[PDB]
Amino acid sequence: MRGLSRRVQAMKPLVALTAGEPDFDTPEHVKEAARRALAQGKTKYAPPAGIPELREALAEKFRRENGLSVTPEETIVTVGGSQALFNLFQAILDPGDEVIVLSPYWVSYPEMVRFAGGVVVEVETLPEEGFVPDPERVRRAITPRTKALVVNSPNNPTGAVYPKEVLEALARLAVEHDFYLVSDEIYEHLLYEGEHFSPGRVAPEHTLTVNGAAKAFAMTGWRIGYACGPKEVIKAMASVSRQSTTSPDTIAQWATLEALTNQEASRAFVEMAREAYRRRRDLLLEGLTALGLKAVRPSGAFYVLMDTSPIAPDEVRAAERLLEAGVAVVPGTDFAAFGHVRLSYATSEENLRKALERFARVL
Amino acid sequence: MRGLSRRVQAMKPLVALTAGEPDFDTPEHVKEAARRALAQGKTKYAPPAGIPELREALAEKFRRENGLSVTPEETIVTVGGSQALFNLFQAILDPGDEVIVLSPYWVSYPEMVRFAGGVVVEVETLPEEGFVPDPERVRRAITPRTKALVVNSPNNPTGAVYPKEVLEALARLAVEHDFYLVSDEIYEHLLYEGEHFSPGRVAPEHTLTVNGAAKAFAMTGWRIGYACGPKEVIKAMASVSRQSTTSPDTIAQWATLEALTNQEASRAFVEMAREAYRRRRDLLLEGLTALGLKAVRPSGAFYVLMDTSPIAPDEVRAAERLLEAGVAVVPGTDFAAFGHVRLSYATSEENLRKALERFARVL
Ligand SMILES: *Cc1c(COP(=O)(O)O)cnc(C)c1O
Ligand SMILES: *Cc1c(COP(=O)(O)O)cnc(C)c1O
Repeated sequence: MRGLSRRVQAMKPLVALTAGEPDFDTPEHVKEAARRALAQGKTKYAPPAGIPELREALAEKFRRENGLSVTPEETIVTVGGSQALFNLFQAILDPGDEVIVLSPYWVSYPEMVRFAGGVVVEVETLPEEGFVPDPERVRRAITPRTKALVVNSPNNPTGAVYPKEVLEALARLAVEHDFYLVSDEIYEHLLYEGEHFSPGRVAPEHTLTVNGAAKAFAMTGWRIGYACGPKEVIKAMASVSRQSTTSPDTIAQWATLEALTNQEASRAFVEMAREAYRRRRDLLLEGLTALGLKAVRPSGAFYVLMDTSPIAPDEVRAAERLLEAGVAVVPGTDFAAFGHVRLSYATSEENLRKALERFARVL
Repeated sequence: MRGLSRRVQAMKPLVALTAGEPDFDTPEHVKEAARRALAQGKTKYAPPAGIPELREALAEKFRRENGLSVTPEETIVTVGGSQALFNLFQAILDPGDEVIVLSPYWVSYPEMVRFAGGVVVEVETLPEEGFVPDPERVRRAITPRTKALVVNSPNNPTGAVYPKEVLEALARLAVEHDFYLVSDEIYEHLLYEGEHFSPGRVAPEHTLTVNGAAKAFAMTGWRIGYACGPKEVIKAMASVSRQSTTSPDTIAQWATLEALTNQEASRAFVEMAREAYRRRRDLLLEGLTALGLKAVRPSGAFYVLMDTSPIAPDEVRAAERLLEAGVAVVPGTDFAAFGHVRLSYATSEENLRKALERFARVL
């Protein structure tokens, strides 16, 4: 023994509506590609930035679906979208550098930022404003130390989808003040209304687009993510991978290739899931409204932030009360969504009905 | 844009005998377990420290095969042995802390150490001493800033196997001076003569044992590693995983479980590979001797460090000459094995014969 490092010591330590992954299993066409890979002996080390075939397909995906002008060399395959974010912050942050985070935010953002020595500068997003950021508020938080701004749309945990105008405004601030715009787009296919716009169309040399197969193809356990952006940053990210994970699982990389190239089979899965989620969202929202429980209507992902005022004075107490009632929910504390609890509708309509029933018994 | 971080900027940028992975494909019993996992829908997120079933099997493995007294909670599954090492250094090193590394060393050790802010203190290992460390030399490099000492046996790239007495001496220094002993044991099953001793038997609260399925079961592309040691360090390591990779591939975790529980099928693979490697080693060594090329006889792994004095004045030039001759070798520069080139015998005997033929044409 000797002692743990400071960075590690500074880290923050029934019907369930807490899921952060699809209830659907990964589509058969992807499972098949994995089986073929095993049979073909695709079990050796892959390059740090990923199997070239995948990087090629990734360039086509970002260009075709997102309108991004990228080359295969400006693409990288990682161990989940989480490692894409982690490697990114390790590659661009020096201790002291600031990163603007829009609250409510995904729990992991501030963790990853601080682990690299960065300073988290939180900019609040309001319920009454539909949880869409106000570029003016963001403009006020910019300082000479600002290294990056994190944008996540469709958003976790709000479910909000930022309109193109806002995304363009934020991209302009990055160019204007010379910093990186980190765009987390993993929920792009879980969109019920509106359109998914990619900021990188506007500021390609400032934007690092993070995505992955996780939520879109029900591949959370496969651990395959991807990102694109300025070649020098992508290269730096591959360097961090070389010294940590070496490269993602080779079998999972070949399976993901199938998910991207077999557009027909994947499209069918995406449409099926989206329609299923939409039904669940509507069902949930109607029930909450009927009970007089406030919640901003989500347009993407499979989350809903519910105001817990009528349940208890704070999210923690509210989460406990609902637990007593037989409903597991995620308190919004760690998301900086105080007075709110996060509901996930990636479960059966039956479970959603049972939860609503319980909610009523609590009121 | 804005700029890359200092830590990333400070990173160091035909018959082939350069392989760092087995030429054998992963055994069918492991492939089967993976297929069953897919069929059973084991595709969701796993806990950060790994699937509990695997951690249980890991405790049995370290205890049964290595004589280590560990509990499942003092076990962790990572994305390759490389991430085990990476997370470890991120969890115990503060900028300035020193880490003793025995040269020749595996290229990645100093990279990972510096990335965490540590200082690499290199202690030389001599050819004439069979590349086995001298505890006295190691004792001289210890300072009040020493945080850890890295030991790798069987060794990459030397192939040396350290005798129990030496391992015990090094473990004693760690207790005596109060620092961590990092023992990289991934090549334990690729042993031709002698016995594999685990330092952790002597100093359990000072030793972090790193291992993995990579070289032993020809699973380099599956990316599954594991380690055991002091509960607080293991816990810290799981925390780094939570904020980076989340958890290793779920399918690969279930496949690895089979490799550890089906001792019969795995033992058979290990014995087959070991016998194949032994033959190749002997063949290679005889040929080198016949040509008058010096090389310390390896007892483990599948590497051989060859003295390039008769080929050229330095490894780089020697590597180039051999390349012209149609033989790809790894120059020992990055291993701190100057005047030497690293040969890998994880190929067919035919390719080894062809390489020897070429070597002759060069002399
Ligand atoms: C799922 C998710 C990610 C990345 O997930 P991986 O499972 O690691 O691919 C990143 N951000 C948010 C908001 C997510 O929901
Ligand atoms: C293979 C190896 C490792 C770890 O490899 P993984 O493929 O990441 O499990 C660590 N040290 C040495 C010397 C190795 O040869």
